[PDB]
Amino acid sequence: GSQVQLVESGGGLVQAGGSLRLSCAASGYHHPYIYMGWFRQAPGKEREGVAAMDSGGGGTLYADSVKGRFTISRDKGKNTVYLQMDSLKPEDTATYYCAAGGHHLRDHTYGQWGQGTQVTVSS
Amino acid sequence: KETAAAKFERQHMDSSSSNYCNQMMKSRNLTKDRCKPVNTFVHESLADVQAVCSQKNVACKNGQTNCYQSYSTMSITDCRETGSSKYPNCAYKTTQANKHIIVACEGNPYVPVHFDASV
Repeated sequence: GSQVQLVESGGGLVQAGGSLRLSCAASGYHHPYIYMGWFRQAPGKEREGVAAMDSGGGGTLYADSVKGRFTISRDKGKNTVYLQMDSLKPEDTATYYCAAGGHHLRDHTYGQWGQGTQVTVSS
Repeated sequence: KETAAAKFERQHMDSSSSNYCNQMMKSRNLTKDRCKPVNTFVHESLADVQAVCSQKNVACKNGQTNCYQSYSTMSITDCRETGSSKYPNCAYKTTQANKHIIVACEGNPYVPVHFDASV
């Protein structure tokens, strides 16, 4: 009820070259989040934006390393955002986080974060 | 090393006279270096102002999408350079209002870093 929640699902363990989908649905926020996106933090690395998209389904942005492999989408008129991840590579292994209410792929501008979902791409 | 968050407090927060802005624009250092042409002061608690970052997400005037508009109008003061205002003798007109504020928010914890607009 009273608190915003970004419910993350999907993710997990897959072989290198495999595919996974991540999902995020916000509850408790009674307006559109103009941007929502996925960030990740991989072992040994700082957190980085992966993909983001605006509430009309445009303004799509990707990290250079996932373009052509990952696809972000949103439900129009709802605060949900999804990431289809194909052709996965070991260095895509990371904790993935849903983020909402920010600007493009800039992490510091996002104020609502999911708890983080592990994605593990084995080799 | 003045943090972004602290700069917003310094520039925009006065939780506590038609001469108010002359007094305050100098007191918060907005007349050192230049006469900042426009400045807004908010007379609400810091907690009420920080809570706006949890309120209605709206586009910032420059098109950034991490701005937030307050649900209630808030007590503010506008300060605006006068005609005879010329650096280093800055001078301001004070206009009181009760308007919704719009701020840009950043960080963890997520707090205002820019005062964007009143409407």
